[PDB]
Amino acid sequence: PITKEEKQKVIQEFARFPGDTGSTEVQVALLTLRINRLSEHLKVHKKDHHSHRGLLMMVGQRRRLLRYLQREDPERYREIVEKLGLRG
Amino acid sequence: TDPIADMLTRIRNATRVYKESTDVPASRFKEEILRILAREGFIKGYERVDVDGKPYLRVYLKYGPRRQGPDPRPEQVIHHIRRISKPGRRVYVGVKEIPRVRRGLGIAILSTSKGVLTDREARKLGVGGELICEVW
RNA sequence: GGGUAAUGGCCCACCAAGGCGACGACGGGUAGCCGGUCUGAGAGGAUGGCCGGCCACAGGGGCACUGAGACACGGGCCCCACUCC
RNA sequence: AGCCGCGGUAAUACGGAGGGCGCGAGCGUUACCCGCGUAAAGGGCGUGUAGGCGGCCUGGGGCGUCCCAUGUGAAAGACCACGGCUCAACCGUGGGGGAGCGUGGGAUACGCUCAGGCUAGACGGUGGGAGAGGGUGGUGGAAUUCCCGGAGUAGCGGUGAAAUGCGCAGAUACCGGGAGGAACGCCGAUGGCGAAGGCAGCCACCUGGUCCACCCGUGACGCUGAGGCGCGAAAGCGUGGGGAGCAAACCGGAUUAACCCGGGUAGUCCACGCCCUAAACGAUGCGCGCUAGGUCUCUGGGUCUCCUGGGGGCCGAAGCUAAC
RNA sequence: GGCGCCGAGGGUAGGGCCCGUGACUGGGGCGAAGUCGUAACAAGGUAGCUGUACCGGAAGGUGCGGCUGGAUCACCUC
Repeated sequence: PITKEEKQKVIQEFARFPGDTGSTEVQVALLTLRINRLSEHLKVHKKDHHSHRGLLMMVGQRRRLLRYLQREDPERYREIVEKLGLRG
Repeated sequence: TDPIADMLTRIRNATRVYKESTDVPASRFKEEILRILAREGFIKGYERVDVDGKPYLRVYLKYGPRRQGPDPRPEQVIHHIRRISKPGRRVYVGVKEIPRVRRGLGIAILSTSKGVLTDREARKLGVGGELICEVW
């Protein structure tokens, strides 16, 4: 039911600078928020395969967002993966 | 994605439908290409145009006289336009291995070591390049 | 460490640790490889006993002396099958 | 020899003769070599990795590629000329050439590696739209089955026939009420959505994908895609379990001398797990980007002789003759 | 000369591969005229295509579900 206002926080949280609303860190951040929300859904609606597919879509997309920031600048990559609790 | 092939293709479909011109993505390597086909006669020429801030290379399709008898569709100039050396299948040749355009009537765009030249311009300067495409 | 072609293998001992490949082998089957020859112009496939060079095979298997090099060849020794005396 | 094919009273090798081609001896038989899918050739589909290929601008090192120089890979042999037997298969002599390898130098267009800048692919932000996407929790009606109460009752329920069934009763088509289960009309439409399947009474909630607009931001972080993972109508299989409709094996009449009709249990059903083919379709070798392109009907958004994104019908160019 | 090892036999036990043969099983192709029977019931419908379950010696049949086609003044359904 969420996802409407909390975005401002998530964005301004990973925003490298005032006005940034789509950086590699932001994209993964907001995208991850969706995965968590979707995950909390399947656990209730296991018989929901369609959305389950979209899950791998964002997860597969997210990982791609990571490997990129990794070969381009492994400095922010290590920070984003930590601020997201991803594989500590 | 192949920008050249996609370009030479537009040139084709442009003559089939019989158009006055056709816009193409502005590019340096492409400009030279269009420039050569203009010095020969394949095309009436080209021109740089910035559409909404986006640079292009609209070319003018040239056509020959009228057909032999009551029939519209003017006589085409570019009877063909395909590429040889392309992504994946890199095709290079030497000065002594230079291909043979359609019996002189045309040019084989070769990305030699001395700028985008033809089959002869390469043979003369004794330089080999990449089989960009054969036009005739 | 022993031995020798003189350290890249190999043989013995000790500790640790895996090495290689799918841009494809350890195994099965046939072919010896190449220059070269024919079909051919197409260069792809196939073949190679004669010609030249480079390798393996002494009925079979194994070890090793000989030995500057004639070094696992000839030949010699032992075993298995077999022929003659 | 290979194939079409011949003879049963005639064309020829069903036999032979006359005839003919090749031929320096010959000819013969046999064994070995020499792109494309709409209807043989679609993976069920989708998410992704290896891998390969990668819009725009400038610069540097510089591999691949190309060129020049030197040496070997020889000779043999092939090609060219000449000579000797001298007609040749031959042989002998000289020269040219070639790809490949190693070293050195130059070149830079494209590809490859790297750096600073652009984004006309996508993602994200804001503001909106459409659909049966999926799942869960409620709710409503018709119809079907059964009982009681009211009533009537000999015939009716069914095919062209008839049997079967109805026979405690008083049925079936009547009327009202009650219990249970399943499936869920008109609108549903050449429709729409979704990865496929599949899904369409309605409503609320959770949740996915997709489209459009202004056009800020991060920045091609891309595209396809083999293993792997999940998953398809009907179907069989295990456990728990209630009810209804239909129904193959089963039973009967008839026909015949059979699948139509009647009754109908096991079963089919729902949930979990296992399983998961031909599908659909032929728009599937996937699939992406660009490019050509008018009119009519229909769907969505912002605008309103429009444009972006679908479906159907009739074309033009071109492709495919062999579906015209 | 003696001792031991490196080697390689042989023997025993388990597993696997290749070749040849026998009681015997199932299925298929080809040669052609024949025996018998017959799915499309000889077509709006009927029917057919694909797959699975059940049944039969066989011809196959049949149910469910997803598509073709056909077609006129006539919808498909159990």
